[PDB]
Amino acid sequence: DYFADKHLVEEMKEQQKEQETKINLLEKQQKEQEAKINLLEKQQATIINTTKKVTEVVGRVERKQRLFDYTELDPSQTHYFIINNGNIGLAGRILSIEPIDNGSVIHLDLVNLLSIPVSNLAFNMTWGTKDLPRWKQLLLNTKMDSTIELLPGAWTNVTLTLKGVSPNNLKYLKIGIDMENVIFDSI
Amino acid sequence: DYFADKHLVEEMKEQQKEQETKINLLEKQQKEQEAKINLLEKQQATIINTTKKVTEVVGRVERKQRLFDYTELDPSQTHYFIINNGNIGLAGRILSIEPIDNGSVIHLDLVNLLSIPVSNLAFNMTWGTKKPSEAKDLPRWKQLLLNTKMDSTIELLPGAWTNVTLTLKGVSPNNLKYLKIGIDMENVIFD
Amino acid sequence: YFADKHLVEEMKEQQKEQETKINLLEKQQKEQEAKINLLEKQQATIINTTKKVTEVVGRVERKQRLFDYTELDPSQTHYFIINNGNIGLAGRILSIEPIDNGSVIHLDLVNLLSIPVSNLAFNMTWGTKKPSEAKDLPRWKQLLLNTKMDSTIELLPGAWTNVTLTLKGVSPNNLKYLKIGIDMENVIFD
Repeated sequence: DYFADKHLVEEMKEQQKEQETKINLLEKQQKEQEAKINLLEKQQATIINTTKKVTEVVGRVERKQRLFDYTELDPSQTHYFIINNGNIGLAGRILSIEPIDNGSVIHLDLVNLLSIPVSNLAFNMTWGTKDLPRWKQLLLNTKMDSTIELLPGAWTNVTLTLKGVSPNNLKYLKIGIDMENVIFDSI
Repeated sequence: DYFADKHLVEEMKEQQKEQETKINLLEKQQKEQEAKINLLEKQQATIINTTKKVTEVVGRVERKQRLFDYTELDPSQTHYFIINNGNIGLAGRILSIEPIDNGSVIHLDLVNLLSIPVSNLAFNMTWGTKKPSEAKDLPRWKQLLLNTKMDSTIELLPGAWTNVTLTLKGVSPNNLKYLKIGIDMENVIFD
Repeated sequence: YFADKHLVEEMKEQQKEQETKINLLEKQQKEQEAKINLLEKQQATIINTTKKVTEVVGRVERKQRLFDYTELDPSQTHYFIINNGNIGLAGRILSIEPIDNGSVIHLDLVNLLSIPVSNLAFNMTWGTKKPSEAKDLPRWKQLLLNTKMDSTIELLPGAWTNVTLTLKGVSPNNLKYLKIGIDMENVIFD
């Protein structure tokens, strides 16, 4: 009763053997999983980096594409400017800004850069001061339809009435072209 | 005998201690791998989101670039159109769409928007039925599209509306709702 | 001579505990295997999407490049166009001549617009041929020469006008790269 049964210990040895095999398989599978995991990590880093690069490039391109959607300027510090939507090219020269009942009035000359006339252009305009959300809420906007005839190479007089802002506060202007009713001839 | 041998039991105990070591190692490794897997899953969710956004932006930007490559229109719902590739600017006005044997003929005027004459322009043209509104219908539609290159020795003087005829076989006027037209610049001459 | 009973009892207990631990570890191994499979598949998909995206972005970049400036090999080019989205110019190279410590490009420029433009400035970079290999680029760039040509040239609409570009540091036969762009600061429209 001080000592152990031989057969019981034999069974123990067999069990220890089976455990040995199991432990082996576990170690092996563990190495496999380690490899796969490392591979996954590195691939992920690569993806994140490449994505980073792509977003930067695409941001630059978007930024440059903005130039065809509209023209932004400070009418207090600009004489000549250009409006180009990829179809119609116009040049503008600001003659003067004058106060009129509640707001400002921009007198300017517009000129059709093309070889054929363009008529009945409409202008999308937003204006204000030189911030992000309220400065955007403090911007007024409108679409000016026109019957203006722009003959090729001819500086033509145009008046932009902008209510709500005095001349000395008028330091922001975003202007774009609406081509809904455009006719490529004399009106 | 009837009892277990001492030495054999010592051997077994030693192998058991060894097994204890290996087991402890396996547990530790299992835990760290668990942690790594967690991280990988979270990071993957983020990656899926971010990639979705990126694809979204790239799509728009690339679409915007297509406006200079060629001009797309429904000739049945269009009078004026513009072709501009960054070098040559042309305007066009559709006078009429006429039926021929198994096709349509478009009579139009083209005009050079620039200040110097351009000559020997070639036109890449693709035409057919209306552009399908669903993405799954795209490949079949593309396979059904008709294409050709119109070589013209037409000289376009600055500002002068000039008569041009596009013969498009394969599609009747009432089915002709897609026209894609671009400029080939290989043999273009400025003067 | 004989093994101790107590020691053996202890050994059986510990062996049983080992058995439980091993079972748990096998279970966890299965779970981890499944999760790893998921991760691998999703990541293959992602890698594909990313590959396509980079592919597209490349062509986009190399296209906005054409609005940014005009790149050419003046030894292989007669006619060319410069267009920054506002001003359109057409150029024809008449000759390239060697001068003191460089080359001179005689060319005709013509304003593609309907109004005259004046006081154009030109940003110019020039040098030896742009190499095909992409690894050679960062070194080839270092060796490029640059300058800004300020002008009082009046470009009337549709009128081919003589312009001379003096480019020091490179002989005519070695002048195979010219990058030219428009500076718009002092542009006057008369």
